Order: sequence, then structure tokens, then C-alpha cells
Amino acid sequence: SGGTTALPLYFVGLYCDKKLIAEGPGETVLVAEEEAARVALRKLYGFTENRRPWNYS
Amino acid sequence: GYVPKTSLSSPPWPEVVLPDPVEETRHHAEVVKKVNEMIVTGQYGRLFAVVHFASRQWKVTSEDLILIGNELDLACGERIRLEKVLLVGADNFTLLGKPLLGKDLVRVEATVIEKTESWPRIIMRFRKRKNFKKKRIVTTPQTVLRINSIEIAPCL
Amino acid sequence: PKESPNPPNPSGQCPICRWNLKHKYNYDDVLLLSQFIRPHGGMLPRKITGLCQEEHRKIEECVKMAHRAGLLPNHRPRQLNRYLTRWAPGSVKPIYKKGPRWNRVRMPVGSPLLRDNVCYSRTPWKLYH
Amino acid sequence: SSFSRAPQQWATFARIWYLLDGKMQPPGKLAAMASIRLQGLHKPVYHALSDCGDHVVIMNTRHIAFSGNKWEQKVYSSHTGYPGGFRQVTAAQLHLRDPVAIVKLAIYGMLPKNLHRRTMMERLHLFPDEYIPEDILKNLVEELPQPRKIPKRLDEYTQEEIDAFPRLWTPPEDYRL
Amino acid sequence: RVGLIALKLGMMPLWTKDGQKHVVTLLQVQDCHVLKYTSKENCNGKMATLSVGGKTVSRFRKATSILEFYRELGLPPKQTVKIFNITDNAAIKPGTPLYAAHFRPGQYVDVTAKTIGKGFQGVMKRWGFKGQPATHGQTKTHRRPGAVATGDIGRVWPGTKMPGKMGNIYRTEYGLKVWRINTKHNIIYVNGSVPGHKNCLVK
Amino acid sequence: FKNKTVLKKRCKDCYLVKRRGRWYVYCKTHPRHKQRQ
Amino acid sequence: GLKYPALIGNLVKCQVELNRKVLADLAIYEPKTFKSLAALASRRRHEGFAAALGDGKEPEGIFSRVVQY
Amino acid sequence: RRVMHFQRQKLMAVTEYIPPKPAIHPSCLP
RNA sequence: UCUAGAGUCCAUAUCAACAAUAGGGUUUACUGGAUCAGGACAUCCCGAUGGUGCAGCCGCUAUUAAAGGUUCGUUUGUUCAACG
RNA sequence: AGAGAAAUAAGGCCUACUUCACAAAGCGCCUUCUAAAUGAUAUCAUCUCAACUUAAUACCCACACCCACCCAAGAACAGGGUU
Ligand SMILES: [Mg+2]
Ligand SMILES: [Mg+2]
Ligand SMILES: [Zn+2]
Ligand SMILES: [Zn+2]
Repeated sequence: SGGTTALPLYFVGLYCDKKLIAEGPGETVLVAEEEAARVALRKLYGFTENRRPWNYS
Repeated sequence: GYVPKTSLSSPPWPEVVLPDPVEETRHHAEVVKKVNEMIVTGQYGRLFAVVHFASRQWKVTSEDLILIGNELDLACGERIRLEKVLLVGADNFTLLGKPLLGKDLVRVEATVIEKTESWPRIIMRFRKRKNFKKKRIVTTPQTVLRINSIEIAPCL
Repeated sequence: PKESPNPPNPSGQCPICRWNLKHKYNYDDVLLLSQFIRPHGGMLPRKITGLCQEEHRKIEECVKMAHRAGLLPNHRPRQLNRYLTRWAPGSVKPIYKKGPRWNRVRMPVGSPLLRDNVCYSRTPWKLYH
Repeated sequence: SSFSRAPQQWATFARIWYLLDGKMQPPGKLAAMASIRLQGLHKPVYHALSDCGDHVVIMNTRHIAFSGNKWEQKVYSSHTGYPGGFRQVTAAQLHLRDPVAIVKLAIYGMLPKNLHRRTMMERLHLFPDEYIPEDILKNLVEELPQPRKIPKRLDEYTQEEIDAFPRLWTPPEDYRL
Repeated sequence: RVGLIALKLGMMPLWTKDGQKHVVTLLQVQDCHVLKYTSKENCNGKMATLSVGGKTVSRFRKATSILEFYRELGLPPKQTVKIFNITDNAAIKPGTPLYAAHFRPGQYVDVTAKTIGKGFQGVMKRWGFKGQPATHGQTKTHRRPGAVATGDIGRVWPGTKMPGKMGNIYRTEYGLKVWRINTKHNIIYVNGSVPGHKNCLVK
Repeated sequence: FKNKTVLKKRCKDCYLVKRRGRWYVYCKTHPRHKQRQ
Repeated sequence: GLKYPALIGNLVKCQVELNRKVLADLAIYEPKTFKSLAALASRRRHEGFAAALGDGKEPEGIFSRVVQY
Repeated sequence: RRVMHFQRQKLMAVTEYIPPKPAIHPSCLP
């Protein structure tokens, strides 16, 4: 959204043989790709935002 | 009866006819079993619950804080369980009570970390020309409940 | 051409009732209207088309409002898009004084001869904006 | 969704360019939709002090249709400030004079009456005909549906749906039709 | 077709075979060169335009941008540049000169210039206001405006006639006829009077 | 045209009509009794 | 595709006492849960329309069955 | 033809005569 | 608004009596002028149109029209009126 | 449908007259752009709150200076000129 303006939004999605493995936002396409890499790394390393919270009990 | 097509014969909404209940009950049982088998194997992550408390409905999740404006006659750091869970949800499934969830299906634990008195609040009344001016200072007490765990069990 | 051989309830004087329409057609129902009018935009005489007075007049106003929205292009006697126009476009004076709230002058919309169409929203539809 | 802080914040509050056709649409309905979208009242994350308004691009603004005889009755009024400069102009006249102004005034009326209004109006783009600049076409995201369903005239009814409808009455044969 | 930038010299009479008198104004065309061209849709629809300059000026008393423009154009800086709206086929290459013979007698011509500046003026020298009478006791009110505005409105309308600066604004005289042209000194003899003072450039 | 609040025709060759949004009473022979609402 | 009268006036008919603060929080911070709640509301709305359209007290909708205290 | 107190107005409006709808419309049936 | 009464015949070419439907005031007894003017139209002129009993300019009434204009003097000052 | 002449109003000028005299002015001069045709509801007819067809350009317009002097520009500041 907003390709030409000064406040764009690009949602870049990595793929692995026709299957998604991440999706990232950004303002530049480069930054969106970087963030897609970061989210994919988090998903593969099991450190997502909604991981099973540590069990203190 | 028959009426030739016009702009008002039928209303402008679609004729939505619901599925036959005999098959719908089977479908509901199947999806319920699917969600249950998700719960049994640990196929979920962080959880969130809509807990009903002092009079309010708090949307909470593990490790978060809540501030109740009424003293709860509990020592500092005494674990408690919050009944009255209205909705508990994970990434892929969420369970809705009618209106509460059973005591067995959901278990929400909280702890009392701080009891204090809120910041001073002012109550001032004034009316013009009648010499009516009065000022009061109120400090309602309050307590901070940390939520320690939302655990779920495969009882569906 | 003549009557289709499947009348929903025969024994009816108004052909608008013989098919259960009497409170059921709007201006844009061009298919219904386009068979009561001559090949030059004008309504057929009642003594032939056989409608009752209260349906003849409703069809008349419907066909007027249909013409004024350009829904019958091939029925002429040989800039501005409008619909639901009751008055002829060239005989209306502007509202230079739209009075206060309690004596507002409001612009007519649609015709009041269709006051009794089957409503489908709780708020009845306005004949004057 | 495990986005970092800054990317998440940017994703949630970003601005979206909504096209909205206007052919044979009334100014008020387009105005209602444009008001909702410009204000930010279609975002679950809305607030007045968050500046969540989006962009709207209404084209074919020359072709709108006013209900009833409004063309000959709806009078827009202006006053220069100088004595005698009170001008009252009907809708047809102001449409010929500026083919965008009717929709712009509708949207201006509906929007809220605060300082933000002008800013929101800087995000309304009105183009009289089908043509739109490239720098704006390359920004659109969605295409909101038209709020009035264009009734279709006899010229575009196929014979299938013409003979499907019955023939409600019988003419005499001696008659000359 | 493009017009000229002349300089107002003065006035003289000139009679006619029918026996009447007709004052005229002398306009000397000095160094009138077409300076610039802007295309039909470069002005976004109106017309094509020419920029014509007049009355060569020093070069040590101008801004750097204007000197750059004229250097690339190969001319010495003019005093006034004015923009004429012409059709496409009336185009003239920048750098060409224009000469008093551009016009011919028997036509009519319009002249625009900056009027003479009276300075700050009161209301009767500026708008022809019948001031208040003299003696009969009109103390401290002789040349004063009367009531500025009515009483129920608590404001003075915009566009009320009041004291202030006069003249020194551009204005146009229409319909002036051309009687004589002096093609050796480049003078135009335009009927009637023309705004401005002497030695000031008119369009 | 004589403005009147109730349009009454006079002879047998005049006719009521609606023109420009108002009721008139025109006449061909004996034009002396045109009317306007 | 569901107005606000429908959502609230047909969540209560499903005996869900979620208030409005938490409904807003769900809409912002848990989109799919809110998607489910909207689906439930539309389901109950359709059940109501189908029931009222019928003749008599034909079996109630699968979601329209009240639970008593 | 003076104005009425508002509550008397509401009372006049609510108690307004409502006529019994005819079983069939005379135009399309005797 | 009923024309009903008239008008050399005839209500509608004119007054149009009473009444009715409309908009508007009536305080005494037992504030102008100069200066600048803003505005409405219920129009005096100029503009457009209908009928006429104007057979024609002008007259008469009727519709429309508020962009522009709407004089100078003698006598006198509840502020008007008369007169050239 | 044109052609002259005058006044007024707006705008401007100083060649002549006039008051005056490096100029400002007027008493002077110049410019001013509801009758028809077809025709239905009501087959004739009917001007149609029926469809349908007829009865202002001009003006302004140069991103980047300012000590000093002059000025037809000016209260100060601004503006024009200094080849
Ligand atoms: Mg004195
Ligand atoms: Mg003098
Ligand atoms: Zn007659
Ligand atoms: Zn009928």
C-alpha cells in the first residue's frame, strides 16, 4: 500500500517450494524482507511471540 | 405462490437455509473431538482468558498484572484461583462459555503482589452565587493481582 | 402475443393482480412497464390495457420516472444523471429559501402513489428528503 | 505475529488507499463511505488523537446521479464577504462549473467539524473522469463496492430474461400495435 | 499576436481632415526583444505565452539568476518582462526584436501600466467624497468620511471605501486608436491618454 | 393572464392545461380569458 | 459483514456475557477470536430468521437453546 | 387553533383512529 | 375569495358593497440635517411578456425583473405640507 | 438595424484652457465590452410538474542583493534607477 508515497507499507512473504514460512512488514521492500527473515528464524528456533510461556510453578 | 421476478417480490437478502441438524450434530462432535485432541497433545501455545472479577471482565494471559480497586483481604503473595472464566483462547482454538466455563476445563491462577492506596482524588462541588463550595479528598484502596498461569484440561 | 398460459390466480380484473403484483413493483422494474407503453414512450389507454385506475396511474408515474432515468432508450419519438424524479426536470424552481427546522422545505423524491409497496426496513422510506 | 516492535507498529497504523467508483452513485452515499474511511472509523484500532485516517480516491465524480429533482432544487450558497456577493447556484450549474465540487461538499459536510477536517480533506482525491494519475493508481489497495446498484435498462436485457418474464396482458388484434 | 513594451515619452496634439482635435501619446519602443516561450499545455490549457522584455538596464544591478538567464539568451538585461497570451501559430523565436512598425495606423490598441502614485490619501482625493461643509460650525470635520457602516452590524464590511494608498497599481486603457508610427525612432502615436508617468514602461 | 385562485373556464373552446408546473386556462377563439393560477 | 446491532443483540441470545471493553480488546488484539464471535452472531441471527419464518415451534436452532441456571 | 401541551399531543397521536383493513382491495375484486 | 349591484347589451375591461381568509396598530380624556450609505421588493424609471374596450406611441390593468438610477429651489421645522 | 451629440458613474492623463508652473489639479481631455413543433395518459386535440425538439476575456507572473546616492516610489519599511 502506498507504493509511491513517503509512508509505504510492503508485506514481504518468504516461500519454500510454494509454501509460506514467514511474512514481514516494512516500509522498504528490503526492510520487509529482513523482517520476514527474522520472523522465519524465530519460527524455526521456537521463540515466537506466542510460545508456551515459561512454567514457573 | 408464484410471482414474476421484480425488484420487490423477494427481499434484498439471501435465502439462507441452515444445514439439517442430524448431520450438523455429527459435524459439531467431529470438530469438538479435533479440538480436544489438540488440547491433549499440547498443540497450543500461550493462552488468554476473559476472567470475571471484582465487577469487571479482564482479558488476561500468563505473567500479566491487573489492578482491582477493592481490597481483597489476602496476605501479600497468597496464590488464589479465579473462577468465572468466560472465554479462553489459544492460537488455533478458543472456548466460549454459556456464560461460564466449568471449574474443570480452565484453571486461572493469580497472586497478590502489592496492596496500596490509590493516588489522591479530588471531589469539589461548586455552585455560582449561592456560596456553595466544598472540597473532599478520597483515596480508594486497591490491590495488584499478578496472573501466574492459565492451564487447560481435555474435558470436552 | 397474448397472456402466458400460467396465471397465478385467474379470475382477476386487473392484470396487475392476475399475477399477484398489486403492491410489489417499483419504477426500475422495466420489464413489467415496457409492455404497457406504446412504441413512443406514451402509456396505452386504460380501456385496452385493462388496469384499474389505482394501478393505471401507478404504472403511469412509474413509466415517467423510468424515462427520466434513461431506462427506456429505444422508445423516443423518432448531461445529468437522475433517478426517482417526480417532477419534470424543466418545471421546478430552486429552493432559495429552505426554511428553518420547523418549516423546512424539502425536496420531493420518488412518487407518493407508491406509498404502499412492501417495505423491507423498519424505518419507512422517505418521500421527501 | 512475532514481528519486531517497530515493524509491528508500522504495520498496524499504516495508511491504505481506497478507490471508490462513483458512476451513477448519489453524492451522499459516496460521502458516507468516504467520511467513514477518511476519519478512520473502519479500523478497530481507531482513536481521534491517533491520526488513523486513510486515503480515498473517488473517480467518475462527474457522473454521479442525484435523487429526484435535486438537480433543479439543491442550491449551494456562498458569500465573498463583500456587499452583494451572496451567490446562490443550483446543483446543475455548480456541476457544470466544477465537476468535483458536489461530492467534495458532501464529504466536507459529513466529516467532523474540528481542526482535523482540513487534514482529512487533504487525503480525499477526486478526479472527474475515468483518468487517474499513475502515481495514485500505483497506490490503491482495495475497491470499495458501489452503494447503489445501477438499475439496468432494456438495452441490456437479453432475450432470455425478457421472454422469461410473462406477458401480463392481451391486446386486441384490430388495434394498430 | 505578441505585443510590445514601449516607454511613454509625452503627449502632443494632432488634427484631422474633419477639423477636430485629438491629443495623442508618444510611445517609444526601446530594445523590445522576445525573451521566452511557454507552450500551450505548459500553462496547462489556457494558451501559448511569450515573455517580452523592454528598456535595457545595467548589468551590475541585477540578481544572479536574471543575469544567468540573459547570458544563456545572449542579450543584456531588460527592465520589465511581460507575458503575452498568444495562439500557437503566432510564436516567435526568443531573441528576435520587435519594432514600432509592429502596429499599423487604423487599428485600435490597449495599453496597461502602473498609475501615478499619490501616496496615502484621504477619502475625498481618493473616492470623490463630498466632505462635510465648512463654517456653520463643522468643527474638526471637513475632509472626513461620514459614517463608515450602518449600526446594527458590528463591523465594517470588507471593501469599504477608506483612506489609504492610491495609484501605483497596474491598470489598462482599452480602445486607444493608433494614428501615426515613426519607424525611424520607433514611436507609436496612440489616441487619448495612457496610464503611467513619462519614461515608464507600458505594455 | 388574469391571476385567479380558482380557474373557471368561460366559453366552450378553452381548455385547462398544466404548463411549467402551474395550472393555466388557454383559449384560441376569444383569447380574452386566459388565466394563471 | 455484520453491523453492531446484530453482534450484541445476538451474542446475548447465545448467552455470552462478554462486555464491550473485552470485545474491543479482542477485536484489536485477537482478530481470529473476534472472527469466531462474529461467525457465532451471524449463525444465531440466521437461526432466528429461520425460526420466525417457519410455522409453529419446529425444533429450535442448534445454538438457540438456552441453558438455565 | 391554539397549540396543545406536549403530553396532550402524544395522547392525541397514540389514540388516533385506525381503520379496519378491508379483506380485499375493491379495485381487483368486487 | 360568492359574484351580486352596476357599467348604452354583459361580473370579469373596472369599481366592486356587506361579510369571510389573510399581514399590520389606536397613550391619553373622564427627533430632523449633513457624510457614507447596507438591504428587501410590496417596482417610480429603464428591461422581458400576456390581455385590452390601446383598432397604433403613450393609457389601463396582470406576470417577471432589484445589475443601475431615483434633481435643484422659496416659506417652515412633531419633523410634514404647499408652491416654481 | 445602424450613425452622431450630451450627461452622469468608474478608471486614468496634463498637449492645450484654467488655478499654477521641474509638479499637483478641474472647470479640460481620453477609454468603458413566456410564444412555438412533434405528441400520449384521454388514439381527434393538448407548448410537456409526460417522454422528447426549439429561445467576459483582460491585469499581475524573474527564489536568494540593499552599504551609499537619486527617484515620476514612499509616513517608517517596502519599490524603480545608478552603463
Ligand atoms: Mg475647521
Ligand atoms: Mg488650483
Ligand atoms: Zn374560452
Ligand atoms: Zn386493480
